[PDB]
Amino acid sequence: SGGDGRGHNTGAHS
Amino acid sequence: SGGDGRGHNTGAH
Amino acid sequence: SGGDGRGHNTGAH
Amino acid sequence: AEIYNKDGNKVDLYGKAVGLHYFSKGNGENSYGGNGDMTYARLGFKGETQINSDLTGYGQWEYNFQGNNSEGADAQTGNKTRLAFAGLKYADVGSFDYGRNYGVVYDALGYTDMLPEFGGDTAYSDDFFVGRVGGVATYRNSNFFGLVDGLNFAVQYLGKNERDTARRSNGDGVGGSISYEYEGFGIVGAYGAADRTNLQEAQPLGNGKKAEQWATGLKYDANNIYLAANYGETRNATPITNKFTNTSGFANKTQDVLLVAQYQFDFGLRPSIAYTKSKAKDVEGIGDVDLVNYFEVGATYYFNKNMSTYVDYIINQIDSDNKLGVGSDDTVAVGIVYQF
Amino acid sequence: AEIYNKDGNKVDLYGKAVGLHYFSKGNGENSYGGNGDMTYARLGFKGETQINSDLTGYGQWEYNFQGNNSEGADAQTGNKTRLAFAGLKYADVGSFDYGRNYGVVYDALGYTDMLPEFGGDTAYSDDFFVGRVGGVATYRNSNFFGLVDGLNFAVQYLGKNERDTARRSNGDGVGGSISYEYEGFGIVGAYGAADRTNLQEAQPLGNGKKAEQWATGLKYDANNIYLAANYGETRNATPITNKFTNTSGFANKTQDVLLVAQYQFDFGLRPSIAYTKSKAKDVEGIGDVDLVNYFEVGATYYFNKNMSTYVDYIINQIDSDNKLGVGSDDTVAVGIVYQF
Amino acid sequence: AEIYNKDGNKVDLYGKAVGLHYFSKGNGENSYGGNGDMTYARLGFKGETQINSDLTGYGQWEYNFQGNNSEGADAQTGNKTRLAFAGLKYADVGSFDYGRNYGVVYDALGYTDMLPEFGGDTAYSDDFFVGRVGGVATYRNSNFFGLVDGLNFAVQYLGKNERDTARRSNGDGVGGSISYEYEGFGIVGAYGAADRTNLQEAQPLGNGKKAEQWATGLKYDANNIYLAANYGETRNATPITNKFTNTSGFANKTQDVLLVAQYQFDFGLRPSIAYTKSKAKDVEGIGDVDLVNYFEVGATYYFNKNMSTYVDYIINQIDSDNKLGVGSDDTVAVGIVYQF
Ligand SMILES: CCCCCCCCO[C@@H]1O[C@H](CO)[C@@H](O)[C@H](O)[C@H]1O
Ligand SMILES: CCCCCCCCO[C@@H]1O[C@H](CO)[C@@H](O)[C@H](O)[C@H]1O
Ligand SMILES: CCCCCCCCO[C@@H]1O[C@H](CO)[C@@H](O)[C@H](O)[C@H]1O
Repeated sequence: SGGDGRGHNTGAHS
Repeated sequence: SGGDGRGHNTGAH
Repeated sequence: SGGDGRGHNTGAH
Repeated sequence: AEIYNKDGNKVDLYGKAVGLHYFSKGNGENSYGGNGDMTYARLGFKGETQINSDLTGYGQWEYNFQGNNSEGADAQTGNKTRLAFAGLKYADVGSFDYGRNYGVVYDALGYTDMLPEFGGDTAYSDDFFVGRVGGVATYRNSNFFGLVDGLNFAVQYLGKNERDTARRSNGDGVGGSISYEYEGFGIVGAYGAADRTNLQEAQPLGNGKKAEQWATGLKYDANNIYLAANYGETRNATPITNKFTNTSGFANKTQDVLLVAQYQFDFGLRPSIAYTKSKAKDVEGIGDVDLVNYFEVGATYYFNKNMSTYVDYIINQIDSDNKLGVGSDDTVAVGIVYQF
Repeated sequence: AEIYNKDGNKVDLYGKAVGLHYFSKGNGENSYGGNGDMTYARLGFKGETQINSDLTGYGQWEYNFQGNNSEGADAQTGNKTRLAFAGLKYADVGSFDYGRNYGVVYDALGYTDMLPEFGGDTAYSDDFFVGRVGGVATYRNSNFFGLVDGLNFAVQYLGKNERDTARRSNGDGVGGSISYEYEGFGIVGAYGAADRTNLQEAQPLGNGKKAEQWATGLKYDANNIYLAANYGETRNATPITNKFTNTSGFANKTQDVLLVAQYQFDFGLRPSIAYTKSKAKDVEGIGDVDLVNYFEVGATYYFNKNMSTYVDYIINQIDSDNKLGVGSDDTVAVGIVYQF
Repeated sequence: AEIYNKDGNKVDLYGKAVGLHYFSKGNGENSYGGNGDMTYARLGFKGETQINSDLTGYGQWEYNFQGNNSEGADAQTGNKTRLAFAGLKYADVGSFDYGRNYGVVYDALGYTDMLPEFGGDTAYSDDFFVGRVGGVATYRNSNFFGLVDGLNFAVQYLGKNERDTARRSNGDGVGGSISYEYEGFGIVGAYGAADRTNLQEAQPLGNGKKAEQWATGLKYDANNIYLAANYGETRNATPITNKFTNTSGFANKTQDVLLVAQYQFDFGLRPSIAYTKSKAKDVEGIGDVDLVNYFEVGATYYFNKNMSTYVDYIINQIDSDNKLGVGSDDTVAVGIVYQF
């Protein structure tokens, strides 16, 4: 379960 | 199972 | 299980 | 969403992600829909190819992934393939498709299957011709070879499927449907009969060697209004469950009534009201009972063709002392839907 | 269908919906293919990226959803993942890919796996190097570094897989294949050996610590004609089930012969004739037995690259008094296919 | 990969095929990761629609197909739906989404979940707010309504899911997170509490009527350097299994520490070093125990945006006499990845 934290962020990308 | 009856149609594609 | 053997050959085409 | 279109072959890859929650009092075991998370997602593709000036081929597949399951041993709970068929079409001669598809009697029931979440309680899946079933060869013709505008009919042959369960099994049968539409008004009738498997007869509820289903529908669809009414009767075909003795089977006879009223505002909000009552008769050991019975107050806000939100309240009229243990509590569904 | 192609990375999203029905007398329990609905659908993607002028990366995935299952508790019966691998490629030096992919012996067996529905009975799934298997590292080279036109070879390493079933298990092993093609003619040879798991050894049928599979093929493909012949021998590799004693395992030795003849009409119709006979030796308690034995008469009409329809009749020669209970009845498959 | 964008609706259909193999001594039952084939594949879609100048709707779905299973009765082992949610967004007011998504406490833990294969051992699936969970309503705000650059916060409501297992169950709860980023530096804190199900309380390990999880993170991401540190403490939330008496439940208290150092070379090579130690206290019958404890040495070579290969070595520090039976052997992951 590795590498999933790469781009997690608060809010919605756009 | 709601909203599925829209469209469908008795004939054609 | 028919028709799957076509092509293949050897290597990534 | 159409993702490919070259050399007269277009492929529509469509899906949706529905964040959904049901609200019922208590644990919800005695309710109409239940209580808790109900999020789900749908994926599928619709393909169409122009073989020549008249001939046209098409195929379709649709799958339902559930989102309310854990990544543990129950990850696959509720996942299934809804449709999977292929067919051909000739200009005005008609269209033939085979595979897992809708039964012909749904042509009628669809008139009243317009609610945001619930509705169409009679269109049972894997129940002869009233819902999605497996291995149905269906020939359909539109506009009667181009001679009458609005006149359509269909004929369908359902092959036998001896499955491990009595609920999901069926024998050989035939069915058909007729429909006419003029200036937003529509009338429809559909009928279907089929044999019953040995396992189906061995069940305590239901008796007979033939299953029978027929329904009729009337709708008006225009000027932002949609009104629809359905009446149907089933013999040895509707599934029933007695929760007190832990026995299952089919009702020897059922009378079904469906009503729908809906308006569409210019800015999106769509109010919806509906009524549904299905009542079985000649049930061994109970006699007459109500299987479905409720009023609906619901609204759907269409942000656009791709995004929507809805709220569906089911005022359940089923008696708290129902002789089969059918749920009697209310249920409120709240959903937010993205789709493409 | 190619749905994306930007920055030297193209992605082909492909699928198909096959409405299929098998016809055999009775329930079909004593038949070659069975009886009833067999509709199914396939989805997958093939990706290819140009890393630089010479280096190329690629990956593939394919899944099989069944359409002959109900939406109830048996919805997932028969669903599976067929392929799943990734690899790299250098100009003529070769290609290395790992994952679930085809065994090297399929290179030979593929010559005769051209029938519309049946055929290729020797390419068993999860059976060492003859069919789709899991965790195989494969190095493949074409034209021997670009020096000889038509000369290709392959070497494959099969990893250990101790699964819950004796049928679906395998040990460590190695295999290879060589092929030469000249002016429509093609000759191929392939061999593979591997260890056997304790679970595989503990089974009543079969004896030994190593399993061995090899096959050789000869083909002519040109002028709308396709002829192909395969001869192969297996040791402790072909799965067997004795239906009278309800026991499973592998044949200590098998002789497998495949023959295929096909013609292609300009307007689409493709007649096909084939012969297939697999016979086991050293079977505990029985001696020599017939595993597969039939003639095939079939036709496939290509409406175009996206749609097809075929009929496949298998005239089964298996003896009705076969000492392993192998089916002896005929089977006729009828299929209508949309694909993209 | 963006495959559709018309009328203000774009759809990203993304996937990847990961050829993966684990290497550990023996069968790997006493190891950290295991041994054998670990190939897998992912499919999903990301949709975003511009409802108007300010409002934006979006939805997402992600699935995990396994490739290390046979086509037989074990075909579905390990397959699952990772994500499935839908939501809306208003300009600077925030974004609200519901469905199966990540818990808020993951906002912090992601800082150290950067390793090629392993890592993030605290981000358990279906474990309150540290990982992917079902039916979570999440409100998130970026830059605090546009007033502070780099300041983000989130609040989340977790609905109850009473499943058949205590591991995959949860009660009602609420949680939140705060994060600040300035010139590549980042500080984060997150906390969450929730009730526990009757089934969860009845388990032998663990005590209490409420479960709580919190973590804090610090990272530096710039100039091709990535440093990250995580500290978190959990009470009645971490799942544990005592293999000697075969009992399961949750640790009454755990102290979790994560450290990650990574560099990014211009030509692709990314060296990685990491430390991870999760330590439990107040475990019934043992007291203090080590759940996770290792150093990590790994490298990932990015050929380009679509293809990659990595090698991950886990130097396991767990004691061979672990009082809960935690694996003590090392494990080496080797992977080749195609993705789009
Ligand atoms: C459109 C989707 C709205 C998301 C609903 C968020 C509220 C979560 O719903 C919660 O479910 C629990 C049991 O299921 C109940 O006990 C709680 O009262 C309720 O708040
Ligand atoms: C190309 C696919 C054609 C669809 C075939 C429709 C006819 C259904 O086939 C049916 O199968 C049943 C046993 O399985 C039997 O009742 C009969 O053989 C037949 O009526
Ligand atoms: C990135 C993927 C690399 C492919 C690894 C090829 C080497 C296969 O790995 C083999 O697997 C067996 C267990 O199944 C072990 O017993 C062998 O020691 C090992 O060599």
